[PDB]
Amino acid sequence: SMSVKKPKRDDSKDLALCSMILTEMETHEDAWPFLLPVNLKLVPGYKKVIKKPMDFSTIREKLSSGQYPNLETFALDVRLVFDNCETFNEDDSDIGRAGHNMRKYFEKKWTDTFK
Repeated sequence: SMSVKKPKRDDSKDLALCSMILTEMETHEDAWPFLLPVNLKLVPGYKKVIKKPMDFSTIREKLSSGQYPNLETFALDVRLVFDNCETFNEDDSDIGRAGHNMRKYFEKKWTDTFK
């Protein structure tokens, strides 16, 4: 509350560490469905169904331009990429499987770097 603060967590490395995680996501062999925005002219249904499209390149630009106020807003966009994928793709599809694999990979790196 006013003039009453928990001890200050060092957040000065968070930008660099989110960039490293994002690099590791970008270079995973199963990243290919997620590297670029889904083409809303060429993929019927996507525009109407997925209210908030997200992809790695869009996260990378937001990161590089100071559009994430903190590390939690960064994790929310990464998770949004996988939530969108599960909304639109069957579990038993190459893209459906890619999304589950990448979410697992991300959540481990996140825990090991920050928890």
